[PDB]
Amino acid sequence: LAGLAGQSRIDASLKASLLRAVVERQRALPLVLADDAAIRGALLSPDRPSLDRINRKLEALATSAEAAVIYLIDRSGVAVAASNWQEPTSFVGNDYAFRDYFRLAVRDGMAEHFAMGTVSNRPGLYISRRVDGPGGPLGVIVAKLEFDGVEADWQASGKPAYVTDRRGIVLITSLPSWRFMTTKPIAEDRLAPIRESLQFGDAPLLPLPFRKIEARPDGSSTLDALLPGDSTAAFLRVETMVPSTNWRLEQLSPL
Amino acid sequence: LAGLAGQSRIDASLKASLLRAVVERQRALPLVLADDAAIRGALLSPDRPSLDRINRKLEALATSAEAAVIYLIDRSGVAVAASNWQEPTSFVGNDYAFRDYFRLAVRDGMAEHFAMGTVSNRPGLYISRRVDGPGGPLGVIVAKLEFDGVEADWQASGKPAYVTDRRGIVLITSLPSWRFMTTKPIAEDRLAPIRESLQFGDAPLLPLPFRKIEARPDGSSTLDALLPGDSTAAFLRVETMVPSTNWRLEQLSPL
Repeated sequence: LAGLAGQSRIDASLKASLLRAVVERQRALPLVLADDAAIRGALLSPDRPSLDRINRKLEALATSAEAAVIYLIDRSGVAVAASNWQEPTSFVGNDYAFRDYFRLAVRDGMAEHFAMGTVSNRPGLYISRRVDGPGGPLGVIVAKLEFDGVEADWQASGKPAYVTDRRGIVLITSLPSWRFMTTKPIAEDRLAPIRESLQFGDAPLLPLPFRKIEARPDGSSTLDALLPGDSTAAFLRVETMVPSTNWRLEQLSPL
Repeated sequence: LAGLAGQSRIDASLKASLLRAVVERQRALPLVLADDAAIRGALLSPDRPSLDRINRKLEALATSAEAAVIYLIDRSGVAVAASNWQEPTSFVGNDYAFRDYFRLAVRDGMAEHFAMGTVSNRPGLYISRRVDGPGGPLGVIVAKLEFDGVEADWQASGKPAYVTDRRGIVLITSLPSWRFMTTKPIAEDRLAPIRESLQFGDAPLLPLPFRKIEARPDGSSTLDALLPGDSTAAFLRVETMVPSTNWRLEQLSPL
Protein backbone atom coordinates (compact mmCIF):
# COMPACT_ATOMS: atom_id res chain seq x y z
CA LEU A 1 0.00 0.00 0.00
CA ALA A 2 2.80 2.34 1.01
CA GLY A 3 4.37 0.82 -2.07
CA LEU A 4 1.27 2.02 -3.96
CA ALA A 5 1.32 5.56 -2.48
CA GLY A 6 4.84 5.91 -3.94
CA GLN A 7 3.86 5.05 -7.51
CA SER A 8 0.54 6.97 -7.25
CA ARG A 9 2.48 10.12 -6.34
CA ILE A 10 4.70 10.00 -9.43
CA ASP A 11 1.79 9.34 -11.71
CA ALA A 12 0.00 12.29 -10.10
CA SER A 13 2.91 14.63 -10.45
CA LEU A 14 3.47 13.58 -14.05
CA LYS A 15 -0.18 13.96 -15.03
CA ALA A 16 0.04 17.43 -13.48
CA SER A 17 3.08 18.20 -15.56
CA LEU A 18 1.51 17.10 -18.87
CA LEU A 19 -1.44 19.32 -17.90
CA ARG A 20 0.84 22.28 -17.13
CA ALA A 21 2.59 21.76 -20.53
CA VAL A 22 -0.78 21.56 -22.29
CA VAL A 23 -2.10 24.79 -20.76
CA GLU A 24 1.10 26.63 -21.71
CA ARG A 25 1.14 25.50 -25.33
CA GLN A 26 -2.26 27.27 -25.56
CA ARG A 27 -1.22 30.41 -23.67
CA ALA A 28 1.45 31.02 -26.40
CA LEU A 29 -1.26 31.86 -28.92
CA PRO A 30 -2.96 34.95 -27.39
CA LEU A 31 0.41 35.91 -26.04
CA VAL A 32 1.85 36.12 -29.54
CA LEU A 33 -1.33 37.36 -31.25
CA ALA A 34 -1.90 40.33 -28.84
CA ASP A 35 1.12 42.10 -30.32
CA ASP A 36 0.57 41.00 -33.92
CA ALA A 37 0.67 43.82 -36.41
CA ALA A 38 -2.03 42.32 -38.65
CA ILE A 39 -4.36 41.86 -35.64
CA ARG A 40 -3.69 45.50 -34.59
CA GLY A 41 -3.84 46.35 -38.33
CA ALA A 42 -7.31 44.83 -38.64
CA LEU A 43 -8.78 46.45 -35.49
CA LEU A 44 -7.54 49.93 -36.42
CA SER A 45 -8.98 49.52 -39.95
CA PRO A 46 -11.49 46.61 -40.09
CA ASP A 47 -12.10 46.34 -43.88
CA ARG A 48 -13.37 43.09 -45.55
CA PRO A 49 -10.13 42.01 -47.39
CA SER A 50 -8.28 42.53 -44.08
CA LEU A 51 -10.72 40.60 -41.89
CA ASP A 52 -10.75 37.71 -44.42
CA ARG A 53 -6.96 37.41 -44.05
CA ILE A 54 -7.20 37.22 -40.23
CA ASN A 55 -10.01 34.67 -40.67
CA ARG A 56 -7.54 32.49 -42.55
CA LYS A 57 -4.62 33.52 -40.32
CA LEU A 58 -6.53 32.20 -37.39
CA GLU A 59 -8.06 29.19 -39.16
CA ALA A 60 -4.49 27.91 -39.65
CA LEU A 61 -3.35 28.51 -36.04
CA ALA A 62 -6.39 26.86 -34.41
CA THR A 63 -5.34 23.86 -36.40
CA SER A 64 -1.51 24.04 -35.73
CA ALA A 65 -2.01 25.03 -32.04
CA GLU A 66 -4.80 22.76 -31.25
CA ALA A 67 -7.33 25.21 -30.08
CA ALA A 68 -11.04 24.57 -30.41
CA VAL A 69 -11.20 28.20 -31.64
CA ILE A 70 -9.07 31.28 -31.83
CA TYR A 71 -10.94 34.51 -32.37
CA LEU A 72 -10.66 38.22 -32.29
CA ILE A 73 -13.07 40.56 -30.65
CA ASP A 74 -13.92 44.23 -31.29
CA ARG A 75 -13.37 47.08 -28.85
CA SER A 76 -17.12 46.72 -28.17
CA GLY A 77 -17.35 42.90 -27.77
CA VAL A 78 -18.20 41.90 -31.33
CA ALA A 79 -16.17 38.86 -32.74
CA VAL A 80 -14.81 40.28 -36.01
CA ALA A 81 -12.66 37.35 -37.14
CA ALA A 82 -12.56 33.66 -36.17
CA SER A 83 -10.83 30.30 -36.85
CA ASN A 84 -14.35 28.86 -37.46
CA TRP A 85 -15.18 31.53 -40.08
CA GLN A 86 -16.01 29.01 -42.81
CA GLU A 87 -18.14 26.67 -40.58
CA PRO A 88 -21.85 27.23 -39.82
CA THR A 89 -20.76 27.80 -36.18
CA SER A 90 -18.71 30.82 -37.18
CA PHE A 91 -18.43 33.07 -34.15
CA VAL A 92 -18.15 36.05 -36.54
CA GLY A 93 -20.81 38.73 -35.81
CA ASN A 94 -21.24 37.45 -32.24
CA ASP A 95 -21.49 39.52 -29.06
CA TYR A 96 -18.99 38.74 -26.33
CA ALA A 97 -19.20 41.91 -24.05
CA PHE A 98 -20.75 40.04 -21.13
CA ARG A 99 -17.88 37.61 -21.32
CA ASP A 100 -15.68 37.28 -18.34
CA TYR A 101 -12.79 36.36 -20.55
CA PHE A 102 -13.77 39.49 -22.47
CA ARG A 103 -14.34 42.24 -19.91
CA LEU A 104 -11.58 40.97 -17.54
CA ALA A 105 -9.05 41.16 -20.38
CA VAL A 106 -10.35 44.56 -21.24
CA ARG A 107 -9.90 45.53 -17.56
CA ASP A 108 -6.73 43.59 -16.53
CA GLY A 109 -5.11 42.96 -19.94
CA MET A 110 -5.30 39.13 -19.78
CA ALA A 111 -7.73 36.51 -18.50
CA GLU A 112 -8.20 32.77 -18.06
CA HIS A 113 -11.67 31.35 -17.34
CA PHE A 114 -13.09 27.89 -17.44
CA ALA A 115 -16.57 28.07 -18.90
CA MET A 116 -19.27 26.21 -20.86
CA GLY A 117 -19.51 27.36 -24.50
CA THR A 118 -22.68 29.18 -25.41
CA VAL A 119 -23.64 26.98 -28.37
CA SER A 120 -21.30 24.03 -27.95
CA ASN A 121 -22.01 23.19 -24.25
CA ARG A 122 -18.43 21.98 -24.02
CA PRO A 123 -16.17 23.00 -21.17
CA GLY A 124 -12.75 24.63 -21.66
CA LEU A 125 -10.34 27.35 -20.76
CA TYR A 126 -10.85 30.68 -22.38
CA ILE A 127 -7.41 32.22 -22.58
CA SER A 128 -7.58 35.87 -23.52
CA ARG A 129 -5.36 38.89 -24.02
CA ARG A 130 -6.25 42.48 -24.63
CA VAL A 131 -4.97 43.96 -27.94
CA ASP A 132 -3.52 47.60 -27.60
CA GLY A 133 -2.66 50.50 -29.88
CA PRO A 134 -0.39 53.32 -28.86
CA GLY A 135 -2.72 55.25 -26.54
CA GLY A 136 -5.72 52.95 -26.15
CA PRO A 137 -7.25 49.41 -26.27
CA LEU A 138 -8.39 48.02 -29.64
CA GLY A 139 -10.00 44.70 -28.69
CA VAL A 140 -9.32 41.15 -27.47
CA ILE A 141 -7.76 37.91 -28.82
CA VAL A 142 -9.22 34.71 -27.36
CA ALA A 143 -7.97 31.17 -27.76
CA LYS A 144 -10.03 28.39 -26.18
CA LEU A 145 -8.40 25.36 -24.88
CA GLU A 146 -10.44 22.04 -24.52
CA PHE A 147 -9.15 19.06 -22.48
CA ASP A 148 -10.68 16.09 -24.22
CA GLY A 149 -7.15 14.98 -25.03
CA VAL A 150 -5.60 14.92 -21.58
CA GLU A 151 -8.91 13.63 -20.20
CA ALA A 152 -8.69 10.74 -22.73
CA ASP A 153 -5.15 9.77 -21.71
CA TRP A 154 -5.85 9.66 -17.97
CA GLN A 155 -8.94 7.57 -18.70
CA ALA A 156 -6.51 5.08 -20.31
CA SER A 157 -3.93 5.43 -17.52
CA GLY A 158 -6.05 3.23 -15.17
CA LYS A 159 -5.77 5.83 -12.39
CA PRO A 160 -8.73 8.27 -12.77
CA ALA A 161 -8.12 11.95 -12.01
CA TYR A 162 -9.87 15.28 -11.91
CA VAL A 163 -8.77 18.84 -11.37
CA THR A 164 -10.44 21.45 -9.04
CA ASP A 165 -10.01 25.18 -8.83
CA ARG A 166 -9.53 27.31 -5.68
CA ARG A 167 -13.29 27.52 -5.01
CA GLY A 168 -13.20 23.70 -5.17
CA ILE A 169 -14.93 22.86 -8.37
CA VAL A 170 -13.84 20.04 -10.63
CA LEU A 171 -13.19 21.71 -14.04
CA ILE A 172 -11.24 18.91 -15.82
CA THR A 173 -11.86 15.20 -15.24
CA SER A 174 -11.28 11.79 -16.75
CA LEU A 175 -14.85 10.84 -15.66
CA PRO A 176 -17.24 13.31 -17.25
CA SER A 177 -19.96 12.95 -14.63
CA TRP A 178 -17.65 14.35 -12.01
CA ARG A 179 -17.35 17.63 -13.86
CA PHE A 180 -18.54 20.66 -11.79
CA MET A 181 -18.81 18.60 -8.61
CA THR A 182 -17.32 19.93 -5.34
CA THR A 183 -14.53 18.93 -2.99
CA LYS A 184 -14.84 21.37 -0.05
CA PRO A 185 -18.13 22.26 0.93
CA ILE A 186 -18.89 25.64 -0.71
CA ALA A 187 -21.13 28.43 0.70
CA GLU A 188 -24.78 29.11 -0.38
CA ASP A 189 -24.39 32.78 -1.26
CA ARG A 190 -21.67 32.29 -3.89
CA LEU A 191 -23.71 29.83 -5.99
CA ALA A 192 -25.09 32.04 -8.74
CA PRO A 193 -21.89 34.02 -9.10
CA ILE A 194 -20.52 30.65 -9.95
CA ARG A 195 -23.29 29.23 -12.11
CA GLU A 196 -22.98 32.57 -13.98
CA SER A 197 -19.18 32.47 -13.82
CA LEU A 198 -19.31 29.05 -15.47
CA GLN A 199 -21.75 30.16 -18.18
CA PHE A 200 -23.89 27.18 -17.30
CA GLY A 201 -26.34 28.04 -14.59
CA ASP A 202 -27.65 24.59 -13.54
CA ALA A 203 -24.30 23.02 -12.79
CA PRO A 204 -24.52 20.37 -10.04
CA LEU A 205 -22.24 21.82 -7.34
CA LEU A 206 -22.80 18.69 -5.20
CA PRO A 207 -19.90 16.83 -3.46
CA LEU A 208 -18.03 14.19 -5.48
CA PRO A 209 -19.80 10.91 -4.68
CA PHE A 210 -16.78 9.64 -2.69
CA ARG A 211 -17.85 7.62 0.32
CA LYS A 212 -16.03 6.22 3.31
CA ILE A 213 -13.10 8.60 3.27
CA GLU A 214 -10.12 7.63 5.46
CA ALA A 215 -7.20 10.04 5.79
CA ARG A 216 -3.74 8.43 6.09
CA PRO A 217 -0.62 9.67 7.91
CA ASP A 218 1.46 10.05 4.72
CA GLY A 219 -1.35 12.30 3.42
CA SER A 220 -3.03 9.83 1.06
CA SER A 221 -6.57 8.76 1.80
CA THR A 222 -8.79 5.84 0.95
CA LEU A 223 -12.40 6.12 -0.27
CA ASP A 224 -15.06 4.13 -1.99
CA ALA A 225 -16.25 5.38 -5.34
CA LEU A 226 -18.76 4.03 -7.71
CA LEU A 227 -17.27 4.54 -11.16
CA PRO A 228 -19.72 4.28 -14.10
CA GLY A 229 -20.35 0.77 -15.50
CA ASP A 230 -18.52 -0.68 -12.48
CA SER A 231 -19.56 -2.11 -9.14
CA THR A 232 -18.20 -0.08 -6.16
CA ALA A 233 -14.45 -0.29 -5.39
CA ALA A 234 -11.91 1.16 -2.95
CA PHE A 235 -9.23 3.65 -4.09
CA LEU A 236 -6.06 5.32 -2.96
CA ARG A 237 -6.33 9.05 -3.44
CA VAL A 238 -3.31 11.24 -3.71
CA GLU A 239 -3.10 14.92 -4.60
CA THR A 240 -0.62 17.50 -6.15
CA MET A 241 -0.69 21.16 -7.32
CA VAL A 242 -0.71 21.82 -11.03
CA PRO A 243 2.19 24.32 -11.49
CA SER A 244 1.56 27.75 -13.00
CA THR A 245 -2.17 27.32 -12.31
CA ASN A 246 -4.26 27.48 -9.15
CA TRP A 247 -5.52 23.97 -9.52
CA ARG A 248 -5.14 20.93 -7.48
CA LEU A 249 -5.05 17.62 -9.27
CA GLU A 250 -6.47 14.56 -7.48
CA GLN A 251 -5.86 10.91 -8.46
CA LEU A 252 -7.36 7.50 -7.64
CA SER A 253 -5.49 4.27 -7.78
CA PRO A 254 -7.51 1.04 -7.57
CA LEU A 255 -6.55 -0.76 -4.34
CA LEU B 1 8.21 -12.98 -15.97
CA ALA B 2 4.87 -10.94 -16.88
CA GLY B 3 4.28 -7.85 -19.10
CA LEU B 4 4.58 -4.51 -17.47
CA ALA B 5 5.14 -4.41 -21.33
CA GLY B 6 1.67 -2.78 -21.38
CA GLN B 7 2.86 -0.10 -18.75
CA SER B 8 6.15 1.11 -20.06
CA ARG B 9 4.07 1.24 -23.26
CA ILE B 10 1.96 4.17 -21.93
CA ASP B 11 4.32 5.94 -19.49
CA ALA B 12 6.25 6.31 -22.71
CA SER B 13 3.22 7.65 -24.53
CA LEU B 14 2.96 10.16 -21.69
CA LYS B 15 6.58 11.10 -21.76
CA ALA B 16 6.19 11.70 -25.52
CA SER B 17 3.14 13.96 -25.30
CA LEU B 18 4.81 15.87 -22.45
CA LEU B 19 7.54 16.41 -25.02
CA ARG B 20 5.29 17.42 -27.89
CA ALA B 21 3.44 20.04 -25.74
CA VAL B 22 6.76 21.51 -24.61
CA VAL B 23 8.10 21.75 -28.11
CA GLU B 24 4.85 22.96 -29.37
CA ARG B 25 4.60 25.99 -27.11
CA GLN B 26 7.83 27.22 -28.76
CA ARG B 27 6.90 26.49 -32.42
CA ALA B 28 4.07 29.04 -32.30
CA LEU B 29 6.29 32.12 -31.91
CA PRO B 30 8.54 31.88 -34.87
CA LEU B 31 5.54 30.59 -36.78
CA VAL B 32 3.84 33.98 -36.19
CA LEU B 33 6.80 36.44 -35.92
CA ALA B 34 8.09 35.33 -39.36
CA ASP B 35 5.15 37.08 -40.97
CA ASP B 36 4.88 40.15 -38.77
CA ALA B 37 4.99 43.53 -40.50
CA ALA B 38 6.94 44.93 -37.54
CA ILE B 39 9.58 42.13 -37.75
CA ARG B 40 9.75 42.61 -41.55
CA GLY B 41 9.62 46.47 -41.26
CA ALA B 42 12.54 46.32 -38.77
CA LEU B 43 14.62 44.19 -41.13
CA LEU B 44 13.55 46.23 -44.24
CA SER B 45 14.02 49.64 -42.68
CA PRO B 46 15.95 49.21 -39.41
CA ASP B 47 16.50 52.03 -36.97
CA ARG B 48 17.24 52.18 -33.27
CA PRO B 49 13.63 52.97 -32.17
CA SER B 50 12.41 49.97 -34.24
CA LEU B 51 15.07 47.60 -33.12
CA ASP B 52 14.50 48.19 -29.38
CA ARG B 53 10.79 48.01 -29.89
CA ILE B 54 11.66 44.43 -31.08
CA ASN B 55 14.19 43.79 -28.31
CA ARG B 56 11.54 44.53 -25.70
CA LYS B 57 8.98 42.57 -27.69
CA LEU B 58 11.23 39.57 -27.75
CA GLU B 59 12.12 39.78 -24.00
CA ALA B 60 8.45 39.81 -23.08
CA LEU B 61 7.60 36.83 -25.33
CA ALA B 62 10.66 34.76 -24.28
CA THR B 63 10.03 35.50 -20.62
CA SER B 64 6.36 34.39 -21.02
CA ALA B 65 6.96 31.36 -23.28
CA GLU B 66 9.97 30.23 -21.18
CA ALA B 67 12.16 30.21 -24.32
CA ALA B 68 15.86 30.27 -23.44
CA VAL B 69 16.34 32.92 -26.17
CA ILE B 70 14.47 34.33 -29.08
CA TYR B 71 16.28 36.49 -31.58
CA LEU B 72 16.18 38.08 -34.95
CA ILE B 73 18.91 37.52 -37.50
CA ASP B 74 19.80 39.66 -40.57
CA ARG B 75 19.65 38.62 -44.15
CA SER B 76 23.41 38.45 -43.81
CA GLY B 77 23.85 36.51 -40.62
CA VAL B 78 23.95 39.29 -38.03
CA ALA B 79 21.60 39.18 -35.04
CA VAL B 80 19.83 42.54 -35.03
CA ALA B 81 17.58 42.01 -32.02
CA ALA B 82 17.39 39.50 -29.17
CA SER B 83 15.38 38.63 -26.04
CA ASN B 84 18.60 38.82 -24.03
CA TRP B 85 19.42 42.36 -25.38
CA GLN B 86 19.82 43.87 -21.87
CA GLU B 87 21.81 40.93 -20.51
CA PRO B 88 25.59 40.91 -20.79
CA THR B 89 25.35 37.82 -22.93
CA SER B 90 23.22 39.59 -25.54
CA PHE B 91 23.20 37.92 -28.96
CA VAL B 92 22.77 41.35 -30.59
CA GLY B 93 25.54 42.00 -33.17
CA ASN B 94 26.69 38.37 -33.45
CA ASP B 95 27.33 36.79 -36.81
CA TYR B 96 25.51 33.48 -37.36
CA ALA B 97 25.66 33.48 -41.10
CA PHE B 98 26.86 29.88 -41.09
CA ARG B 99 24.76 28.27 -38.36
CA ASP B 100 22.62 25.45 -39.63
CA TYR B 101 19.48 26.97 -38.03
CA PHE B 102 20.19 30.17 -40.02
CA ARG B 103 21.14 28.74 -43.39
CA LEU B 104 18.50 25.98 -43.32
CA ALA B 105 15.89 28.62 -42.45
CA VAL B 106 16.84 30.57 -45.54
CA ARG B 107 16.84 27.71 -47.96
CA ASP B 108 13.85 25.81 -46.65
CA GLY B 109 11.66 28.41 -44.99
CA MET B 110 12.04 26.82 -41.55
CA ALA B 111 14.35 24.57 -39.47
CA GLU B 112 14.64 22.67 -36.19
CA HIS B 113 18.21 22.19 -35.32
CA PHE B 114 19.52 20.66 -32.15
CA ALA B 115 22.78 22.10 -30.98
CA MET B 116 24.93 23.16 -28.09
CA GLY B 117 25.10 26.89 -27.27
CA THR B 118 28.33 28.45 -28.60
CA VAL B 119 29.19 30.34 -25.42
CA SER B 120 26.65 28.88 -23.01
CA ASN B 121 27.31 25.13 -23.60
CA ARG B 122 23.73 24.22 -22.98
CA PRO B 123 21.88 21.91 -25.47
CA GLY B 124 18.68 23.03 -27.17
CA LEU B 125 16.36 22.86 -30.13
CA TYR B 126 16.84 25.99 -32.30
CA ILE B 127 13.50 26.63 -34.03
CA SER B 128 13.73 29.05 -36.86
CA ARG B 129 11.78 30.51 -39.76
CA ARG B 130 12.55 32.78 -42.70
CA VAL B 131 11.15 36.31 -42.62
CA ASP B 132 9.97 37.04 -46.21
CA GLY B 133 9.76 40.51 -47.70
CA PRO B 134 8.80 41.64 -51.21
CA GLY B 135 12.50 41.16 -51.93
CA GLY B 136 13.20 37.58 -51.11
CA PRO B 137 14.75 36.56 -47.78
CA LEU B 138 15.29 39.43 -45.28
CA GLY B 139 16.32 37.56 -42.12
CA VAL B 140 15.53 34.69 -39.81
CA ILE B 141 13.72 34.62 -36.50
CA VAL B 142 14.97 31.96 -34.11
CA ALA B 143 13.69 30.53 -30.91
CA LYS B 144 15.85 28.30 -28.67
CA LEU B 145 14.17 25.72 -26.45
CA GLU B 146 16.06 23.78 -23.78
CA PHE B 147 14.90 20.56 -22.19
CA ASP B 148 16.00 20.64 -18.53
CA GLY B 149 12.42 20.86 -17.12
CA VAL B 150 11.24 17.85 -19.17
CA GLU B 151 14.43 15.86 -18.48
CA ALA B 152 13.69 16.46 -14.79
CA ASP B 153 10.11 15.19 -15.03
CA TRP B 154 11.56 12.15 -16.83
CA GLN B 155 14.20 11.48 -14.20
CA ALA B 156 11.50 11.61 -11.45
CA SER B 157 9.49 8.84 -13.17
CA GLY B 158 12.20 6.30 -12.25
CA LYS B 159 12.02 5.17 -15.84
CA PRO B 160 14.88 6.74 -17.60
CA ALA B 161 14.08 7.83 -21.10
CA TYR B 162 15.82 9.51 -24.04
CA VAL B 163 15.11 10.70 -27.54
CA THR B 164 17.15 9.89 -30.69
CA ASP B 165 16.88 11.59 -34.12
CA ARG B 166 17.20 9.84 -37.51
CA ARG B 167 20.96 9.52 -37.17
CA GLY B 168 20.29 7.66 -33.88
CA ILE B 169 21.83 10.42 -31.83
CA VAL B 170 20.52 10.90 -28.32
CA LEU B 171 19.59 14.56 -28.13
CA ILE B 172 17.45 14.76 -24.94
CA THR B 173 17.88 12.45 -21.97
CA SER B 174 16.99 12.02 -18.35
CA LEU B 175 20.52 10.95 -17.60
CA PRO B 176 23.10 13.55 -18.71
CA SER B 177 25.68 10.78 -19.11
CA TRP B 178 24.14 9.85 -22.16
CA ARG B 179 23.52 12.79 -24.34
CA PHE B 180 25.07 12.35 -27.78
CA MET B 181 25.35 8.55 -27.45
CA THR B 182 23.84 6.37 -30.20
CA THR B 183 21.30 3.73 -31.15
CA LYS B 184 22.93 3.04 -34.50
CA PRO B 185 26.50 2.35 -35.40
CA ILE B 186 27.94 5.60 -36.95
CA ALA B 187 30.44 5.14 -39.73
CA GLU B 188 33.91 6.64 -39.47
CA ASP B 189 33.35 9.30 -41.88
CA ARG B 190 30.45 10.98 -40.39
CA LEU B 191 31.62 11.77 -36.94
CA ALA B 192 33.15 15.12 -37.92
CA PRO B 193 30.14 16.44 -39.92
CA ILE B 194 27.78 15.15 -37.19
CA ARG B 195 29.90 16.88 -34.55
CA GLU B 196 30.03 20.11 -36.60
CA SER B 197 26.25 19.88 -36.87
CA LEU B 198 25.84 19.34 -33.14
CA GLN B 199 28.09 22.40 -32.73
CA PHE B 200 29.87 20.52 -30.00
CA GLY B 201 32.59 18.43 -31.54
CA ASP B 202 33.67 16.51 -28.50
CA ALA B 203 30.42 14.57 -28.61
CA PRO B 204 31.42 10.99 -27.87
CA LEU B 205 29.05 9.62 -30.50
CA LEU B 206 29.64 6.21 -28.90
CA PRO B 207 26.91 3.54 -28.91
CA LEU B 208 24.77 3.44 -25.73
CA PRO B 209 26.64 1.73 -22.75
CA PHE B 210 23.94 -0.90 -22.39
CA ARG B 211 23.55 -3.92 -24.64
CA LYS B 212 21.66 -7.09 -23.95
CA ILE B 213 19.06 -7.50 -26.12
CA GLU B 214 16.79 -9.76 -28.17
CA ALA B 215 13.76 -8.95 -29.70
CA ARG B 216 10.54 -8.68 -29.73
CA PRO B 217 7.50 -8.96 -30.95
CA ASP B 218 6.61 -5.47 -31.05
CA GLY B 219 9.93 -3.81 -31.32
CA SER B 220 10.92 -4.61 -27.74
CA SER B 221 13.99 -6.00 -26.01
CA THR B 222 15.67 -6.93 -22.76
CA LEU B 223 18.38 -4.69 -21.43
CA ASP B 224 20.98 -4.23 -18.81
CA ALA B 225 22.11 -0.71 -17.94
CA LEU B 226 25.17 1.26 -16.66
CA LEU B 227 24.14 4.61 -15.18
CA PRO B 228 24.60 4.97 -11.46
CA GLY B 229 22.43 4.44 -8.42
CA ASP B 230 22.35 0.70 -8.02
CA SER B 231 25.15 -1.15 -9.81
CA THR B 232 23.50 -2.62 -12.87
CA ALA B 233 19.86 -3.77 -12.84
CA ALA B 234 17.88 -5.33 -15.69
CA PHE B 235 15.35 -3.40 -17.76
CA LEU B 236 12.62 -3.96 -20.36
CA ARG B 237 12.66 -1.44 -23.22
CA VAL B 238 9.81 0.33 -25.04
CA GLU B 239 10.17 2.51 -28.15
CA THR B 240 7.73 5.14 -29.44
CA MET B 241 7.69 7.85 -32.08
CA VAL B 242 7.17 11.38 -30.71
CA PRO B 243 4.32 12.89 -32.70
CA SER B 244 4.89 15.97 -34.88
CA THR B 245 8.69 15.23 -34.76
CA ASN B 246 11.16 12.77 -36.27
CA TRP B 247 12.35 11.88 -32.79
CA ARG B 248 12.04 8.41 -31.29
CA LEU B 249 11.62 8.14 -27.53
CA GLU B 250 12.98 5.08 -25.75
CA GLN B 251 12.56 4.12 -22.14
CA LEU B 252 13.94 1.66 -19.78
CA SER B 253 12.33 0.14 -16.64
CA PRO B 254 13.74 -1.62 -13.42
CA LEU B 255 13.29 -5.38 -12.41
